[PDB]
Amino acid sequence: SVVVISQALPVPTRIPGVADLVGFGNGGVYIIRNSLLIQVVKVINNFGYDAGGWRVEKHVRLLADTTGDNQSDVVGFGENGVWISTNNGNNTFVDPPKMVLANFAYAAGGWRVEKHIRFMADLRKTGRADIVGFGDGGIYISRNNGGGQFAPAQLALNNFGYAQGWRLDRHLRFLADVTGDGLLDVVGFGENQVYIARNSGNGTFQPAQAVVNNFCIGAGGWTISAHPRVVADLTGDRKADILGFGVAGVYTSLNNGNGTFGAVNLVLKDFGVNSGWRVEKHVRCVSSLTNKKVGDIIGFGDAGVYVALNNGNGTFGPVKRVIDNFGYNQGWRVDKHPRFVVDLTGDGCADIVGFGENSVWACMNKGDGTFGPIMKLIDDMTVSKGWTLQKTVRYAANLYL
Ligand SMILES: [Ca+2]
Ligand SMILES: [Ca+2]
Ligand SMILES: [Cl-]
Repeated sequence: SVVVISQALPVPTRIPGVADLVGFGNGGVYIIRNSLLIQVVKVINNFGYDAGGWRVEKHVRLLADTTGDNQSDVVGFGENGVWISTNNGNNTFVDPPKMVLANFAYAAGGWRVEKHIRFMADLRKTGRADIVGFGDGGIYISRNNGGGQFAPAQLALNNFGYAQGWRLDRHLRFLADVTGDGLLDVVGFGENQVYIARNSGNGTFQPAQAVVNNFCIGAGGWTISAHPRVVADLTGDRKADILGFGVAGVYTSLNNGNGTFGAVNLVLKDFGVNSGWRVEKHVRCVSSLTNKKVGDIIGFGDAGVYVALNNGNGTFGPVKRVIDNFGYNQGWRVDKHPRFVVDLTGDGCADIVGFGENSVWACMNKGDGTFGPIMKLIDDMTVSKGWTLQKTVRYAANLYL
């Protein structure tokens, strides 16, 4: 499906695609290129816990194409500014990184991981990722003007900021195209309403408008600790819908096609609190698993991975356990073992990857939402090889096409 940026998954992956694995480890940045040779390559002696002083609680580390050549660069929101290591095209990156803007940082603009959100996104159809932050006064953007030149930060909209009452412990903020013009709009699950703000394509967003009185902490009792929510295309028209894992199960509100939204319906009595799903034990994702290229539901539960396939119209088929692994009963832990649903094979049907206690493992989609056997990738980038979730960042990312 289509480009959505969320707090949980700030580095989108392509469908179809052959995603790479990237690790910000103790010693710097390491990649596992998706290829016939599976190996770890150290590419930058920076952006690491010891190699550079990078901290999850102070800094943000992402991958984004900042030049327009469809190669992803490493972008870090560091201590005193934004630092970028560009992709050299050959599984190497520039080192040291370049400081492109003294803003959006812990000691340049007072940015705080616990109050603010920092993304990279092509907001103006230039082919290059601009810097986008949900800061104190609103949403701020720094335009990527090319050749590493980022312009001084401009206020894009005086909303969705900490000053307006937006809180990471209560609310959710996304970027997603809800209108179909290819521009990423803001979607914010506020106190009482889901709000959208249309991207005008010029570095600003239009005034926020409420679309749904549900999916929020004050409207339906949706909490961060218990009820995950996503935005995703559930019908194939490339416009994002709203999906939440609530108490009884999965609730949706479908986009009418113009950024207006339908009623909230319970579409599947599974994957919710009443079926025993718990944010601290389980992982719940929406990704395309089939040739319909719509959002299907994937849950890493107790006994393994469970999937319900979208019929193509936002209704769902039966829940099936597709692999007896990657689950809580197999020792997988949200606090220790990152798990992703991403295309690793290029067929457009997302696959599973997880960074286990000892090894990285994958399980490949057969093409129809059913899965093959578990496969070992490599014995690195794991707990026992010195990667603790709290001192490292790991992503699936398309470094190259
Ligand atoms: Ca749009
Ligand atoms: Ca695949
Ligand atoms: Cl710095």
